[PDB]
Amino acid sequence: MKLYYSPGACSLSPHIALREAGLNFELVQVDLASKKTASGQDYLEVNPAGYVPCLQLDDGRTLTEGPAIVQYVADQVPGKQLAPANGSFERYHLQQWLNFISSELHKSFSPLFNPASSDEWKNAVRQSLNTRLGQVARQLEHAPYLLGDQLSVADIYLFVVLGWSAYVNIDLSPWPSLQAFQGRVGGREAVQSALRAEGLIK
Amino acid sequence: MKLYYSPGACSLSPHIALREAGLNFELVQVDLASKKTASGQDYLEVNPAGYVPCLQLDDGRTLTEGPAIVQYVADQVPGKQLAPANGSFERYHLQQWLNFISSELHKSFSPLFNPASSDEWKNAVRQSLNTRLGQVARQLEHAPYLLGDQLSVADIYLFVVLGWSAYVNIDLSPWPSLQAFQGRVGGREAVQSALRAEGLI
Ligand SMILES: N[C@@H](CCC(=O)N[C@@H](CS)C(=O)NCC(=O)O)C(=O)O
Ligand SMILES: N[C@@H](CCC(=O)N[C@@H](CS)C(=O)NCC(=O)O)C(=O)O
Ligand SMILES: N[C@@H](CCC(=O)N[C@@H](CS)C(=O)NCC(=O)O)C(=O)O
Repeated sequence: MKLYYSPGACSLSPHIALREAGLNFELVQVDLASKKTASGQDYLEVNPAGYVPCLQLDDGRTLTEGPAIVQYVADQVPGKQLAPANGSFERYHLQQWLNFISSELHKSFSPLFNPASSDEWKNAVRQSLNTRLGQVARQLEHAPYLLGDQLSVADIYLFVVLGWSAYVNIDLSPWPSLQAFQGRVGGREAVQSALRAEGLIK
Repeated sequence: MKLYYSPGACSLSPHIALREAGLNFELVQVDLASKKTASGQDYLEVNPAGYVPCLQLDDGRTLTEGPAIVQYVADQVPGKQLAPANGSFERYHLQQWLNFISSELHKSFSPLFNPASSDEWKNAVRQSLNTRLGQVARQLEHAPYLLGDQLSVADIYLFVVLGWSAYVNIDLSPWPSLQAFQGRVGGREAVQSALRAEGLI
């Protein structure tokens, strides 16, 4: 199982999930600049959309889109409840959160990270991110995790997006519950191993 | 169940999936302006996010995000195969497409619908669509649906999304495979029923 990734990108979510699940995997760095995998092969042959993450099973099948990959990873180790059982209400609830993070949070940072982005665009999204983040913050005051007391891949995904905040000057102090969450998820060794592994910390 | 929708919006996807699954439901329009259901109720009480769709089970429980809602709907009548079986690779492959349409297509269209967005904003996102729409078009070139021969909820979501390409002047003639897809999904009774019901006459 190979994970095409880039240090610090959204691919850190499935990365952490892989460590949390304890599967067999290999991190394959993709040059987002040149679009070549570690082997210097054209990544677009793997993901024509050109982005990461991308999971590649040893048999050759690939899977893209963070939310899809982390659910596949989770379903490999049901014992470690990183996703409610399929068919159960909480599974659709997990899928609800995963999409929310993807559509309503992740994509709202993308314009910030891009220089070409006009301020009259980078601001139109910061406002939104403020609104969305407040919603998440309130969800995290109730219980420790998104789905309650049980951690899921949604939390890992969210944890990752919350990490870019600092890079784009987004303050999370307004929401203490978000900070308590970050310290709570970042406190897991799988999480620390991934940060260390991506050269993000240490 | 109740489906909080708005005519033509992306709530049209779960609406079609509902009819396709042969599941009966009640439509509850939501004034995306006032954020009040058709009963005056404050929609932000239902969805703090303020957007449709929102599926409310008979339980009284609720669900948001198109991709989740349509997967719940699909799994209710597996006999209709609106989604590959859970635990099957193609099910994750389906979710791959649902997240793609949501973040790589649906949210690209959002800006093109807002007037309070810089003129340069729409330009950038218009190329993204051309890039992504090109990949989807290529997907449906040698196969009728996103996952092959069997129509899934992913195709329904895509159908609704492309339907907006008119209101935003995104000619699809460059992508005949998309015009075919559109003409294909659009001819389904469940589709035309949802249109008629949403008053899209
Ligand atoms: N919809 C995709 C988005 C993936 C994505 O945006 N990946 C970024 C990294 S965070 C990327 O590699 N973009 C291509 C690039 O920057 O060249 C998903 O949820 O997985
Ligand atoms: N009813 C429209 C299509 C529906 C539509 O306009 N959807 C809009 C908002 S209701 C949309 O693309 N929303 C994307 C977004 O807000 O992100 C038509 O077919 O003429
Ligand atoms: N992330 C949501 C997107 C839903 C969405 O953007 N809905 C639009 C219409 S298609 C909306 O209701 N926007 C709020 C408004 O128009 O007031 C999902 O995947 O379901």
